[PDB]
Amino acid sequence: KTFGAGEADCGLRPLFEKKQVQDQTEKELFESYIE
Amino acid sequence: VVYTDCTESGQNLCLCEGSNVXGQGNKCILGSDGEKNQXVTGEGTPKPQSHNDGDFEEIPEEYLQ
Amino acid sequence: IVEGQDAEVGLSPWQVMLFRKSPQELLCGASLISDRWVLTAAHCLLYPPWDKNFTVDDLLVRIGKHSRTRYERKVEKISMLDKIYIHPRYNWKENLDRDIALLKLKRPIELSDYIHPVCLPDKQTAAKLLHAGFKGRVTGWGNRRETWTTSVAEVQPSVLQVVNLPLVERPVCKASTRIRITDNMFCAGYKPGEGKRGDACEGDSGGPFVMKSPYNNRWYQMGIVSWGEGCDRDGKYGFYTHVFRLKKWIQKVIDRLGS
Ligand SMILES: *[C@@H]1O[C@H](CO)[C@@H](O)[C@H](O)[C@H]1NC(C)=O
Ligand code: NA
Repeated sequence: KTFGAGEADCGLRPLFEKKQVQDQTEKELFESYIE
Repeated sequence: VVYTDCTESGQNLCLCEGSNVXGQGNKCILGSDGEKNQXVTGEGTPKPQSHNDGDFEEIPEEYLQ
Repeated sequence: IVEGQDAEVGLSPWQVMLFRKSPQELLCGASLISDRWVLTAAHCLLYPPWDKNFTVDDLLVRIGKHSRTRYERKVEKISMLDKIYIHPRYNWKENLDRDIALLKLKRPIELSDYIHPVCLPDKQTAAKLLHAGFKGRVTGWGNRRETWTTSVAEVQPSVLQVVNLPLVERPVCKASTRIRITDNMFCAGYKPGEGKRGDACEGDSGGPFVMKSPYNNRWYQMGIVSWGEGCDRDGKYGFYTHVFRLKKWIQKVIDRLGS
């Protein structure tokens, strides 16, 4: 293990996704994908 | 790096003509009053970096010595 | 970050500040990709025009930081560096082809509410997410404006800034500048009279451009803040290292026996 821990749980924020809470502006990002 | 405006003649790696970097084998002749700037072939000095200068609170001495 | 907002606490837990030891100052942004590895731009470490060539003794990284200047004791981790790795084909002539570097932390860190790795994209991720008009997100402690009246101090933020910016079409990127753009770069930002603004600026470079996947709810670093002609100028765009295109080199370095 030269990479270390963190790959399996990457990209998931403890204060957001882990708590099923959205940050104040992520909605904007998704709107950009949709319309 | 952000290329910003050349601030004296002879500089390169800065914005010389409009919003265009004046690159390595070139140098920037600064227009004064009513003159355009010109990026010309020649040896230039990179515009010095602006120090990202602050008032940092001191961290433990252990992270230096 | 020009035209951004104060980031919420814990918004970008992969955010890393690269710091010079003596004088103490912010050098660049960087990102955390594991308990042990930090990604940044090559030019943050090696840049001959500024006589810049850092060794591991010159630098610290700071993680889980929200404030720019405070020392946040119960919250931030300061780490030394074991090794610097600069992409071997990094071409600091012609604006920074392959502007990518890996820093190996002297010690593995604990994760926390404020410290957590970002995902690196794979093929599917790149194919799904990299489309003109799709918005990503840039974060950093750099200048809030390209220029100032009195002092740089006046454009410096108290807290980490964030801005959301759209990927721009390659032809539009190429048309916006006379610098040769390679496949190792992409540009992002609003077109004039899109009626929104924003950009990376001085002190943000080496920092991450991330996108959230709708498919798995995970954040991915598609970019590294690499270069710009000014900040937030009309008809100009931020340029970013294409992380996915350089992933093979990332894998090589990390999978190597030694580290
Ligand atoms: C960069 O770093 C090493 C010293 O750490 C040195 O041997 C090398 O020549 C330096 N200069 C450049 C321009 O790479
Ligand atoms: Na712009």
